[PDB]
Amino acid sequence: AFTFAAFCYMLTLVLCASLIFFVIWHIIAFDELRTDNIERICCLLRKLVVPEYSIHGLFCLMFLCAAEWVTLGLNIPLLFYHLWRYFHRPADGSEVMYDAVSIMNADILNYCQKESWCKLAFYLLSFFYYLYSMVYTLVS
Amino acid sequence: CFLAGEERGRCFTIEYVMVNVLKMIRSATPFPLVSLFFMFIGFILSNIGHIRPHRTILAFVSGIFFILSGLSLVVGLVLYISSINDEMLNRTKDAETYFNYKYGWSFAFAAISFLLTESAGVMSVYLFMKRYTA
Amino acid sequence: YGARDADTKIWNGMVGELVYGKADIAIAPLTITLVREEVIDFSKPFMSLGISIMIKKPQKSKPGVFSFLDPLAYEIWMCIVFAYIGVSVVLFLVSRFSPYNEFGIFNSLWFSLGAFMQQGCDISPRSLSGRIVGGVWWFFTLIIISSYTANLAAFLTVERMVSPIESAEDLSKQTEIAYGTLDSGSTKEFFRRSKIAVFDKMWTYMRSAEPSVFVRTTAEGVARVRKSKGKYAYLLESTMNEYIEQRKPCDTMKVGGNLDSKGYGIATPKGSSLGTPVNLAVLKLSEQGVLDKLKNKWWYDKGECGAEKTSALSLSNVAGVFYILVGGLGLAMLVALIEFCYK
Amino acid sequence: PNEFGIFNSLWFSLGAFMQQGCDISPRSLSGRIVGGVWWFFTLIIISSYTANLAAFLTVERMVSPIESAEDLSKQTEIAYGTLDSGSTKEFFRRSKIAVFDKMWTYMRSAEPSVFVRTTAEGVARV
Amino acid sequence: SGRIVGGVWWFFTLIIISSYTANLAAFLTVERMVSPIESAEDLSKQTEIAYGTLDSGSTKEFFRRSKIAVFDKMWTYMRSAEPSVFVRTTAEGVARVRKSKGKYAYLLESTMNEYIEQRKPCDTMKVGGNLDSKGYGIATPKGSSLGTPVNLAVLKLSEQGVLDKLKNKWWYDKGECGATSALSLSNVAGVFYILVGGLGLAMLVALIEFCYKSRAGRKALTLLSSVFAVCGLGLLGIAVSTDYWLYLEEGIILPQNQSTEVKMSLHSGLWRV
Amino acid sequence: YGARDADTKIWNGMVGELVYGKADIAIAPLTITLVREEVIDFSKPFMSL
Ligand SMILES: CC(C)CCC[C@@H](C)[C@H]1CC[C@H]2[C@@H]3CC=C4C[C@@H](O)CC[C@]4(C)[C@@H]3CC[C@@]12C
Ligand SMILES: CC(C)CCC[C@@H](C)[C@H]1CC[C@H]2[C@@H]3CC=C4C[C@@H](O)CC[C@]4(C)[C@@H]3CC[C@@]12C
Ligand SMILES: CC(C)CCC[C@@H](C)[C@H]1CC[C@H]2[C@@H]3CC=C4C[C@@H](O)CC[C@]4(C)[C@@H]3CC[C@]12C
Ligand SMILES: N#Cc1ccccc1-c1cc(-c2ccccn2)cn(-c2ccccc2)c1=O
Ligand SMILES: O=c1[nH]c2cc(C(F)(F)F)c(N3CCOCC3)cc2n(CP(=O)(O)O)c1=O
Ligand SMILES: O=c1[nH]c2cc(C(F)(F)F)c(N3CCOCC3)cc2n(CP(=O)(O)O)c1=O
Ligand SMILES: O=c1[nH]c2cc(C(F)(F)F)c(N3CCOCC3)cc2n(CP(=O)(O)O)c1=O
Ligand code: NA
Repeated sequence: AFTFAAFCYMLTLVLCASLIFFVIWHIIAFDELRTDNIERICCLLRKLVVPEYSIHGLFCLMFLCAAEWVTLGLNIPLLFYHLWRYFHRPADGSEVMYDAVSIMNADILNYCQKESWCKLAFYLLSFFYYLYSMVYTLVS
Repeated sequence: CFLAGEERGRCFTIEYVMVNVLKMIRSATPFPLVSLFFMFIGFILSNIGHIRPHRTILAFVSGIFFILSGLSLVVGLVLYISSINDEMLNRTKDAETYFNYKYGWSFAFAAISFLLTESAGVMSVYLFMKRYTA
Repeated sequence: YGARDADTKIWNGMVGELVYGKADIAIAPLTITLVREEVIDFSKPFMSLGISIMIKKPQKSKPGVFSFLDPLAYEIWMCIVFAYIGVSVVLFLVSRFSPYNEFGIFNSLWFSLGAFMQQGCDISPRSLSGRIVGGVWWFFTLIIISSYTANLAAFLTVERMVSPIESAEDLSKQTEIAYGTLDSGSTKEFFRRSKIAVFDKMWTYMRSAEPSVFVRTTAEGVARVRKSKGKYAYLLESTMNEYIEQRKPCDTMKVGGNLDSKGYGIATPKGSSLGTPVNLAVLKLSEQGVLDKLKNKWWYDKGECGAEKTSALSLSNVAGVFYILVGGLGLAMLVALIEFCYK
Repeated sequence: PNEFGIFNSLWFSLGAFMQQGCDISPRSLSGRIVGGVWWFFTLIIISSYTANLAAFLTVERMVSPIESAEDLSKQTEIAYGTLDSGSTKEFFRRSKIAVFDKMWTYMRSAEPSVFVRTTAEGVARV
Repeated sequence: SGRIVGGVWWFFTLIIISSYTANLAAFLTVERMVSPIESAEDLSKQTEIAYGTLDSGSTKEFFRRSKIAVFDKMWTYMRSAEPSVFVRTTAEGVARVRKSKGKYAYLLESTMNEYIEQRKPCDTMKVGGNLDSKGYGIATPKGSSLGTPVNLAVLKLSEQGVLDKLKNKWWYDKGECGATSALSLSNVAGVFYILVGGLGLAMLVALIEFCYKSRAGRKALTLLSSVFAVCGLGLLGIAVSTDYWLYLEEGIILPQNQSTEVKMSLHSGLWRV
Repeated sequence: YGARDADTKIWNGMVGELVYGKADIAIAPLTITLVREEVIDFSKPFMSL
């Protein structure tokens, strides 16, 4: 039957469909960065990343109020990584504060490309974990 | 103070007498006192803004105490009225009796006093915008 | 009624006048027990009864602060809030990425608040994909506000008072309502030596609770029901419980079934010539409906309690909206103070 | 960082109570909380006006007037009585019909006395 | 000319939205007026739920001999009712309760009623108090040397709770069953489905605008306004010239597993019936 | 359970086996009735209903 927890899983299939689109667009923009480009891949990426936190920041406050402690628990490792990239390693910028300030230092390129396939591996598993516990709470 | 039913002229106070609504009006007691305090703060900081106009912020801050007072009337007058109707309801319904509560000229004077210190709140902020542009 | 003394071994009351020759029959509410059957002779029971529960008859049950939320369940109101942010993020994602904008996250929380409160808007989405978010949240709003009003109009039309206690299992599962028997007697003795599952739970409560849940007189126990606004349930026999319910005022109520089974008998001395024809007389009066007809007459047809005009809404019902309003006015004055300091 | 003076604020809040408001809208966050909790105020009040009026008009439509003796025997909120003597009081005393035995049971035990002494007294009590 | 169409559409929606709310407030009020049966006086007044006893025994002879007002009314209804409300077996009367969807009540003893309540399927329940008061006894041959110690044994077992312990053992502990007035999510669940379905549809359109904005006459509209006008002449031309407009039935029901027999089944048109 | 045939004035069932000596006692759901109390001796009710 339809319940409040089963709505919190319906509402996160729709938003993690945008979170994978943040990452498919994140692997192409660095692939086109190596072929060519700095000041445009400064701005086009820097607009994307703060929507990626607060949509996941919604999920931390949505499954907290839904009393889904295992689902809140599996979003904890992506959450506390996201606080480190903004509170302690902010890539200063003096502006929207992400991968703009310096680009071709050639060490952060290897870190972003490992991150760009680590996000897609988490989100595509999150899409089917949310789709399972949607169908779990609807049938049960 | 009683009249016409066991007509005792002794005005009993609220602590040296013991009806449950007389304890329910104690819950709505501090808000007409927070109202009276903020009107007094808003008035003494309004005359200072008349005798020392070199710092203009005396008028606008006194405008806020005029309006935070009026919000303490409204919560006070809702709490006063809602505590009446709750004890008018928690009684044994009997069709051979009747009940009657009314309000008097002390309840009205606290109600009109909301209109005049929200009017004093608007006129103090318009007074601040005349001083600051000069 | 009759009790053998522990020291003098002398029966008193109506049992003592049948053992000691001062009487010939006891047509009385005399409980068929073990220790009385050994000395006198009962008939078949003319009235079957037991221990029952007397609570105060429920009332209009005064509102809280958040009583205005009650036409919709609390599971709906949480689904409304999270779908409010749920359609505000999707307004943001659609109008920023692939734009036509004016619809940042602070204007998408204000379009959706203006849409739910049915206050219109100042801006409307201009893309197709922004007008499907705005167009379906309008249809969601139309069903929820029309079902807030319609479920509220059902509540105010049909008054329907429910009692919190409908069993003695339910008295055992709570500590809000304090229950107590008389200080002595058969109801006091019943819960002491009971062993079922529940009357042992109900006895560990009553023997320890402060203040004393045991009244001294039945009239003290009825007054403690009427003067405890629904917090005292008096455990007593189901014949006084059905009669005090029919006296004035109509302040009390019998709930649940009986807790045990006992009877009232017509007693004769042991060896009397009346013992057989009175025994056959009670079973004539039972099967002809005479004992039922005499019970309807003295409990119900001579009952003082027997067996509209919708009133205006008092301020108590909707007082919590005025609290949130002024609490939302003072919360808005704080944000301007932080806006003036930050800028 | 106006359009929101005290006479445009008395017109925004009047257009928001009537649920009619096309005008300027608040743009500051501190101006949109006061505009937001006033919108939630009027959503509860206007839904309480309509629902309490629909509760009045329904209960005023449920009211069935007396048109039988079975309507008097069920509704024990209108008192009814006969004259203190005569054929009408002796009719219900002797009756073995179900609805009339119920009416005599109510009239014989009712406080105060429902039985008037004169016909002009019983019309007076009505 | 644009403000008349904008004006009569505004008057359309004022009647429809006021008809949605008022018909929903009529449903939720009538669904709140519904009082279930909790007495015999509720069965004697409500003559829409049928009720009956067994065809023989002490229960049918109770109402036949009764001079109490509410019980004389119940016997008057049961003695003249079509079809017969009196079942022949206790298992037949429980069967009629379980297959009449709540339109049949059965009058039986209090100890079978509390027993069938605790046996699968958990379809039935006991309502109200008992109509009369009788008892079960242990019997002896009227001249035995045993009837007096048995009489003192029943009154000892009753006061030691053994008769209450054995009743909980066989009615409830060996039973097979168990033992808000506000609007629930299950009633308005489908407006959250269209909301979630309307958000996911609109993010799908946000892709195929972004792919259409980034990547980039009379010949199409001549082609499109012809095939829709032919099929407009088609689909109405078939429809008015056929006879499949109104499937209509006028059958009758039976109270025997809802046996259905049609008698006036039909399919109609504007010119054929 | 027990009933008197009005023609024969005879008891069939468990009241028949107590009046006519076949049984010594009947622990059973046997209703305390007027027409049964005349011919056999019931105890106090072990179950009220
Ligand atoms: C919730 C209460 C009790 C305290 C929190 C309120 C304050 C501290 C928070 C919440 C809203 C935040 C806003 C953040 C952005 C804007 C925009 C800026 O141009 C000025 C201030 C302003 C308008 C807000 C200042 C106040 C703010 C930083
Ligand atoms: C846009 C997508 C990815 C988000 C979730 C899809 C939702 C909206 C769709 C998927 C298919 C639909 C299902 C339809 C059938 C059943 C049966 C119904 O009795 C309840 C709900 C249930 C179990 C489903 C609910 C969810 C549903 C309405
Ligand atoms: C702190 C800032 C945001 C302003 C708060 C507003 C204050 C003045 C108001 C608004 C809502 C009010 C509360 C409302 C509910 C209860 C219950 C009531 O029986 C008495 C008062 C009491 C306990 C509160 C008194 C204080 C009150 C908090
Ligand atoms: N009365 C009233 C009322 C007025 C405005 C808003 C809400 C209510 C209200 C509604 C309900 C309710 C409940 C179920 C179904 C429908 N409505 C209940 N209450 C209420 C009344 C007394 C105490 C607590 C809540 C209420 O106060
Ligand atoms: O044989 C008995 N029959 C009893 C009958 C009744 C009554 F209900 F009035 F019929 C009462 N009351 C119950 C409530 O308090 C007032 C009197 C007590 C009785 N007692 C004493 P108990 O059983 O020890 O409590 C007997 O002994
Ligand atoms: O033969 C009789 N005919 C009666 C005729 C009438 C009248 F209605 F006036 F015609 C009346 N009244 C009834 C109303 O109050 C005024 C007098 C009483 C009559 N009685 C006495 P009752 O019937 O015992 O009360 C008779 O005996
Ligand atoms: O002494 C009697 N005790 C009885 C006891 C029961 C039972 F409930 F099973 F205990 C029943 N049933 C009622 C329900 O259907 C199954 C049999 C009948 C009894 N009868 C015959 P009745 O009372 O004339 O119908 C007696 O005579
Ligand atoms: Na209605």
